Amino acid sequence: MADTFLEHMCRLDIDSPPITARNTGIICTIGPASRSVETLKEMIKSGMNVARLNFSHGTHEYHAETIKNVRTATESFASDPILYRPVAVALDTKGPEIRTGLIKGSGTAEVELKKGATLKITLDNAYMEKCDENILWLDYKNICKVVEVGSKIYVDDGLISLQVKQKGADFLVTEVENGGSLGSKKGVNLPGAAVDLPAVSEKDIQDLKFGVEQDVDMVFASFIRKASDVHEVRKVLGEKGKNIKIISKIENHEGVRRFDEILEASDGIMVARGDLGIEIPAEKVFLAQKMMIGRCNRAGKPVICATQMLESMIKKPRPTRAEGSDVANAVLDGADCIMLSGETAKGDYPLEAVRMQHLIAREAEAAIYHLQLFEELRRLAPITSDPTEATAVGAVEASFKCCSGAIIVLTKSGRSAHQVARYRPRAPIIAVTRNPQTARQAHLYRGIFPVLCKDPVQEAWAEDVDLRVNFAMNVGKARGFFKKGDVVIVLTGWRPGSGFTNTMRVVPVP
Amino acid sequence: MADTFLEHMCRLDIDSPPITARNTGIICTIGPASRSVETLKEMIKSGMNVARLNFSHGTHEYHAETIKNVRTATESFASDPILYRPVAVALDTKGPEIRTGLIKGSGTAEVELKKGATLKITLDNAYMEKCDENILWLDYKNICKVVEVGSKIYVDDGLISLQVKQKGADFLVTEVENGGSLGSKKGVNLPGAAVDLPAVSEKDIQDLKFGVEQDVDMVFASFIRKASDVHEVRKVLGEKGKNIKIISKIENHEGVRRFDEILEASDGIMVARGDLGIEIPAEKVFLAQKMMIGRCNRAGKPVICATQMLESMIKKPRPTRAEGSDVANAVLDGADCIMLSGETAKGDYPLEAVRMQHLIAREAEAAIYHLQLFEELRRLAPITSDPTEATAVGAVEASFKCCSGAIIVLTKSGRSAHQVARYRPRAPIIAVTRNPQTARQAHLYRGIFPVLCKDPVQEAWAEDVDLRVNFAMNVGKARGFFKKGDVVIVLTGWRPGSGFTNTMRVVPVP
Amino acid sequence: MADTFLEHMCRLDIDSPPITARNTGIICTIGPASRSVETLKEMIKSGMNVARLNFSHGTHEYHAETIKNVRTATESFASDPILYRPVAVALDTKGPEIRTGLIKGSGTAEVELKKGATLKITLDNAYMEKCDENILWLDYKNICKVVEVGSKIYVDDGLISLQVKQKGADFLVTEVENGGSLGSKKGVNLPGAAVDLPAVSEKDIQDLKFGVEQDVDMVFASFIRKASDVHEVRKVLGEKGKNIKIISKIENHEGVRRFDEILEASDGIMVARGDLGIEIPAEKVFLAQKMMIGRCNRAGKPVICATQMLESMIKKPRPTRAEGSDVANAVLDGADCIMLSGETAKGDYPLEAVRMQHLIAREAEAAIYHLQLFEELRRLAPITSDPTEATAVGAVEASFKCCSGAIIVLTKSGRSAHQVARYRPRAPIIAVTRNPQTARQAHLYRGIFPVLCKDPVQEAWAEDVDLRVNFAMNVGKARGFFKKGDVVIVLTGWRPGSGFTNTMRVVPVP
Amino acid sequence: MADTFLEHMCRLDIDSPPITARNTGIICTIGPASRSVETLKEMIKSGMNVARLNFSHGTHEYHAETIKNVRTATESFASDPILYRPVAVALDTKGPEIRTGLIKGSGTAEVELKKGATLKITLDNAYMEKCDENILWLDYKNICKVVEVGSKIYVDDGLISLQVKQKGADFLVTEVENGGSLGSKKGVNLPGAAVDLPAVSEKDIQDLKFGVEQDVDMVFASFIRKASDVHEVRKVLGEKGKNIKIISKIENHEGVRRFDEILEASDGIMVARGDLGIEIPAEKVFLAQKMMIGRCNRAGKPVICATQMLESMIKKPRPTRAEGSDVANAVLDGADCIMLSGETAKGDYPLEAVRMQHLIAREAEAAIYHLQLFEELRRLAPITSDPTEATAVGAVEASFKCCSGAIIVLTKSGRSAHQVARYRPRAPIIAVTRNPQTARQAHLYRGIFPVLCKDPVQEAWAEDVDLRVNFAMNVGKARGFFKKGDVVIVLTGWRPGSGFTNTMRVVPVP
Repeated sequence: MADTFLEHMCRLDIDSPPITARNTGIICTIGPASRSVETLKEMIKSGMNVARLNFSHGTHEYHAETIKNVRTATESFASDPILYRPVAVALDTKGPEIRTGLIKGSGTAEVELKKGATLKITLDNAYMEKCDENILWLDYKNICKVVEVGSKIYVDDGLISLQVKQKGADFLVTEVENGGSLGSKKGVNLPGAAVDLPAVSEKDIQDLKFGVEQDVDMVFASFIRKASDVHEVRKVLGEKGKNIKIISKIENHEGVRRFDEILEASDGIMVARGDLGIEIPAEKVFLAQKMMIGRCNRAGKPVICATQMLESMIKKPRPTRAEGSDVANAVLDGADCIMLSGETAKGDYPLEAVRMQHLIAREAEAAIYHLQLFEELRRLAPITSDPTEATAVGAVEASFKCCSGAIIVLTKSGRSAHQVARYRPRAPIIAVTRNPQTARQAHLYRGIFPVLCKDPVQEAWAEDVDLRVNFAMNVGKARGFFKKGDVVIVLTGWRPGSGFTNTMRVVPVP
Repeated sequence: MADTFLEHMCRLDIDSPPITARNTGIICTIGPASRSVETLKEMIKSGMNVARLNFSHGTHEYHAETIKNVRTATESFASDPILYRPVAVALDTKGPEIRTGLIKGSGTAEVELKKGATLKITLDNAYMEKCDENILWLDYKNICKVVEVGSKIYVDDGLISLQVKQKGADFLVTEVENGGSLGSKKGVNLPGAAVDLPAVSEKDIQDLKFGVEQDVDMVFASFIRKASDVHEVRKVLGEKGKNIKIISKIENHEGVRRFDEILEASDGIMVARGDLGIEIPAEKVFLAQKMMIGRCNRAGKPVICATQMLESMIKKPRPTRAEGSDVANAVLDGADCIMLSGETAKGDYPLEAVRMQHLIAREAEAAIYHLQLFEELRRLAPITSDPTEATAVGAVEASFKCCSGAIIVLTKSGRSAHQVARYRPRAPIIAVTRNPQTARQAHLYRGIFPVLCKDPVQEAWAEDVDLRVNFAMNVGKARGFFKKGDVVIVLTGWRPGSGFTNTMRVVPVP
Repeated sequence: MADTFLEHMCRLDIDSPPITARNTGIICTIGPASRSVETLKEMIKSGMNVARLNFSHGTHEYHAETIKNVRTATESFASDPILYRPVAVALDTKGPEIRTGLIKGSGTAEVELKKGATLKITLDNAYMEKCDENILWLDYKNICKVVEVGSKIYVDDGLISLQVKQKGADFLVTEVENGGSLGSKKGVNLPGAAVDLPAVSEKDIQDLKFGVEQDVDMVFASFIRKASDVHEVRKVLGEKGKNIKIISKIENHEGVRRFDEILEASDGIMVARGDLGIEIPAEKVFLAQKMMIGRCNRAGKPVICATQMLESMIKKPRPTRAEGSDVANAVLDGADCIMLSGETAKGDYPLEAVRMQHLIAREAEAAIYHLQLFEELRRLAPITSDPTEATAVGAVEASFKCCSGAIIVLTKSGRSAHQVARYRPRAPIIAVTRNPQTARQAHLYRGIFPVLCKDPVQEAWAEDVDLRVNFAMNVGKARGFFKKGDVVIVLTGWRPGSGFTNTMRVVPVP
Repeated sequence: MADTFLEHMCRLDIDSPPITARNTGIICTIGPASRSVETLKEMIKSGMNVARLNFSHGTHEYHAETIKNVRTATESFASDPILYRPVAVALDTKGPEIRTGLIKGSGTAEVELKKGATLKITLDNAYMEKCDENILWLDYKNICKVVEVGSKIYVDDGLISLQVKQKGADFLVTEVENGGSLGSKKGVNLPGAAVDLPAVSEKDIQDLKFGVEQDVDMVFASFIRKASDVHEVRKVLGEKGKNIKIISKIENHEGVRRFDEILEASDGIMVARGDLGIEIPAEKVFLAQKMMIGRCNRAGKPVICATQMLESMIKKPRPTRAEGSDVANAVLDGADCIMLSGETAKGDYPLEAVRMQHLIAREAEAAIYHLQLFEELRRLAPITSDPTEATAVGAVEASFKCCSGAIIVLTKSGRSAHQVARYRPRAPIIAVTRNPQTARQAHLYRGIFPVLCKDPVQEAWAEDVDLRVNFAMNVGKARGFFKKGDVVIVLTGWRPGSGFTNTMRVVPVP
């Protein structure tokens, strides 16, 4: 209601309650702490929309049992078809890696190195058994060609740094920049450097194949560097996983610099904030995050942002005081879902963490100046002749003017709800579908609430359409989005099929 | 396409053609020069939308023959039901008046008066036969109570002015401010003064009754001063002329000062620019005109503006050079129709004058910054729960985005087309009706093109609706507003009746 | 004070008085009706700022006596140095022309031609004595090369039109499009055609030389077609008339099409609306003015607009009712001065016409939405490092905030006042100069009020500056722009010379 | 340079360097870790502007030795008068408190209480020696009157919560809501409750007196609840500390609800984020912070925000990874200085923490859309007649247009620099003063860089002014804000004294 952003901030009140609807999606990692059909059932009630499986750890037998358990808890509530809530399954690839050899043969032995000490790095397979505080063997056979003189090298999550001093054929002579402890099989990161590793490793061709067979909703693709890498993943999923959404993880200088070509090839972005903060300096990661959420909002594409719980540095008191400034930040920046990794996989209090994500996410929607955003998105939209685009703009403007409580949209592929949601209307968008995969992927887009319809297809089509609209109005009242004698916008097509949405009706709630 | 008003003006090109559609209505007065079924037929082709009858002159027998002739020429073209054009009939009341008595008994005698000479004005009926250059008799019996000391009096269209010097009971002693010639039965105007004459004269109760019997489309009400005067006219039309549109003429200081209460009571305003320029000083009439067109645009109510042809003051060349700056001004100010009085009633070249109004009106729509106007009207619109208002805002926004070539609206009373037109969309608004009175009144609102449908009501209602939409698409292509494989917005209701408009479809032209 | 343009129009009141200051300049033509030192003295009091001399008529002896008389009336008021008002002298060239030969030898004989009749046009000098209703001789020797087949020709101010039928070497065979009367020595106009006549005629090289010798303030240059024509005039004025302002008259399709290159070469534009309306169709002249005033406002260059008095076409009443819609239009479009030709040269009531221009000009400044204009001009201004530009922007913004009643500027060439005036501040701009030519040219720019200072240059410079500021504050209070204990902005430089303005002080009026 | 906020975010680049100037102030707490003249000297170089002394701990003898040491390190650099940097001293009151009695007589004994157990709270002084797990003695004698039935009570930083069950005269019977350990002399907090404690305690009347004697720059006032409390502090400082800035700490529901009356009475606000998060729920503190920074920007008053360093909750790696999202947030919200408490008082690496605050603060100024802020502040500014206000608006607008590198302002009280800084110009504001207290307080306002001038007052005043301007231009070039042949705005008055600023000059850098 404010004319300015400064007025808007000045009128924030702490003695007023929020709405029931929570626009932002919640993604939880599943490990040993929460693999069980009783823990799962309880997180679904707390507000979990997506379950992420991390294919770094475990085998294919172990994961298949987590998927089975995720589906069992989901289907428990498929008895009251009004209060059923769909839940997606995603798959994080391990992704292409560079690793050191075994230290002193054993693998449990640790050799400590001091600042200044020059060491040689060798690519020859003789030294892969015995690495000492003078010779390190790396798995990467092309490191010499990608590295330059003056380039830095990080060993094990940026604990040890090496300055490149002398560049030679099949060997590198390096000064030591930081002191730490070298263990066996530790990961290597090469800042600045435009790495030449393949798009998919030999291991991930097997995991991408396992996911298509296990019928997953989306794939998180690690270490994306160019638009050709995204194209590679799409070939491996084949024509049998052609519906599976590819989300590109951005996690080095190069993928940041070449962002615009990746965005175009992908189905959505993830800003892997831990990973990005090893390669990029800490105070620059802050800016790179806002730039990527900004560009994803302007293109109408979903952007996941991977967060953490923080605590105070000086700790005298006993309580943990789980500080969720990190989470609230992203909601405000205009992220579509937020992710919690460790806190839900191996941590001690999983339910408590989902309940925190929820309560923060809900409250922080108050502080956005939604009006400025909404106008702004409508200006950078092109004139077209596509009937569907024009229906959507009509629906969104009607909805301001009558202060409607919901926009109902019938959809098969999800595409018609996606066009409405790119404007960020105030009103919740209910999508009514029969396709069960479409109801799952809908959690990626901010402000869409999917409802799946189970009923048998009626004889007359006009009569089928009127059944799915009514279903949607019951589910709306049950979940408390509007009551009787309110106004809703309803959006549909003229014939059966995908791509024919063209009608907008303004109706009273029965 | 310009961001500013200054850019907009700088990009005007004189080597580019205009569109075929002319948004502004054209009202012509009918007198002896153009009472004939051959002259009438020819003005209808030139672009005449309304025929005005002036009830100052003629009798009731004479006017009834003009109406008959207007209808005959109209119905001549009702053979090709696609190219038929409806034509309204309006009625200008004579309106309440003050007149002087006979000069020197004869009525043809003229007595000239010089500056300074004090004369008496008497209300007593003895002097009504013989008025001299010392005693004038006026018809108004309450002039003494409404006039003050220092008030001016205008005799015969502001030729002679009288300053009030001495105020007495039943007599006025007046200095002479301007010299001229006094004739017999000349009209009196009293600037500043809040006159007490009745709302309708004894003559106009008879004319308002004649018009209801003759089935006229709208009534022009003279000398409106307050919102009670408008209410009086509405009682005389009764409940048998309850559809007849009342347009209030504004023609004195008081009606200007009390504008906002009249606007609310009326169906539209007319800015009688000749009349207003006798009572108000010449350089103030300019401002009073813009203020009233402004307020009528903001309220969503039509405003007629009565204009003239001008010529150059110093005339050496033989051509008349009909200067239409007066006409172009009003189109730009945001008038809905323009009127031409004398040029069409008694003048020598009637067709030429209608062809001029048309050509000016068309061209001057180029110079309006339509974008600034359109945004501006949408901001000063209130949030409601009325389904119809929300349908209309939806239709208008859809129409920008797809660059549609027309908005088709089905209507009975005209009300649904009126709501769309209050936004001033770029696209022409086609109204499809069966009601023949509704198609006539549609000429008052800027940018609506009425089409009347003659076909018999089909059995199934859904099938009736689809017939009137198609009719509208043929008439659209014939008149050349869009071709095949263009996009149109269509706007309709869910059941038969008035007040149920709620649906908006975006369709390809068949 | 309004947020919108529609609110602004709705709040116009007819019961409120205007300010004393009149921003727009008034240019009067001087002929026989007003050549006299008594008529002149009286127009100077009425509000005449510039006296135009038309070098079509009269000789060099006759004009030199008008100039002498203009200066005598001016200097009459140079006794009270506070109430003195400076007055410019301008010079309208006759400009390059094409004329027909003598009809039937006599020159007073007239031959009438009917529609259809083919006539030959010959360039050979044998027929220049005897022109008949079959053979016309034209002065232009290159007409054959500039004209095309299908091109039209206008003879004597567009009375007769000729369609080109057959094109031959040294002869033209032409159909007759309009019928009229051919006289002797009538002017020829060639629409569309990119004419090849020289920039200055042999006569105007003599008049431009006479004006430099007579010390005129500005030259009006007729029939400008390209940026090379303007350069030609500048060479003829030499280096002795290098201060004289060149105003380019625009009066054909070509000068309109090539506008942007002329504007850059000129000191200001004149939109000769009579002349432009012979060559261009009547309803297009409307747009072409408007485009040119718009571009002149954006470039910060003055634009004169030449107007007329109009009267009603159907005239039954005795009063002339001098209709000044033409004049009010231009003030609103954003013209800097307005001109009146015939009404002041040969007409019967010269004083009455100057008093009309004044009263209209003053009143019509009420209806401009000055806020939208002002913001708009500030956005399309480039970042520079010029101290003077930054001083000016500072002065104008300070002046809003304190609601100052005047901006005082010391100037030698006029350039520092010109930079302030390009923003169109609300407050009057007083320019204080010693240069008498600078005080004269200041009437071209909208909103500058020049004051000339006659006092002897004081010894200490700082003390000189403080004398000219005070002079300016007396003249301001006398003319009633502000009273004692008001606030003014004062603008000056750090050293003597041109080009050093850099200081802005906010002072209380003493 | 962007038209929108969404464009602005999309154009953020991570391969571009920041400016040298850091707009936001840095406040450090001084304890045992950094009381030494060698540690102090080193933090001054790192970017410390204010040294805070916490009057909870220590005696008056101990603090007087910290002040002495702060001044010694400051004055070390007063040898090169160009590179000297002034440093303020502030004083945080302990503030009014409620405390429990001794547990079981000893004071080191702890009694643990379980959920459910009803305990009595007694105000009678018999039980103040022996408190058990049934009877607690509180210092507050009016708790019964301020508390209601259903009100909660927090004991020792919200470890234990008590629900009020039964309300009686001089006793409270309370359910236990949370279990913990009760110690001796633990602080009590009463949410919702409009507490009646005095404005200043008996201890703080002594500390406020010590600070006036020790010549401190500003006083931080704890537990402000109403505009009368601020008035009380102002009386105790007397008329000998009338220049000392009062900053009101906001730290309960009441002070938040009554914010607008406090702001008006104060010299600036501090948002004590730790303290506020005990009384208010965690997810509401987030909003209350943005509301208060918003209101302080709109009123032109400085707002300090007290922050912390955070670390990741799940910690497997060895590095601390000092997460400064908390700090970056506040800079973006539009805080004027940021504070670090523990990290600098008792922590192990003080220098490292100041270097972190600096590096974050600098970088996060990149992401603000400074243009939208700047326009926004100029719209909500009132028209006045104050010369100084108009000079300031002039200076700020000039400065955009010429892209100046600095605004130099001469000031005695600081007031003229404060008016410029309330607009938030892009260019740094250098304030040149002789008053040493004025140079210290200047660190509170965002974007002002004070320079103190030590030279002797010259004879001619005009010549004094020209010396202080030049000093300011040397100091500007040394610190690298502009080089030779750049442009600066300079702002000064017409006579000596406070309150006469009226002149603005645009000068080239010598």
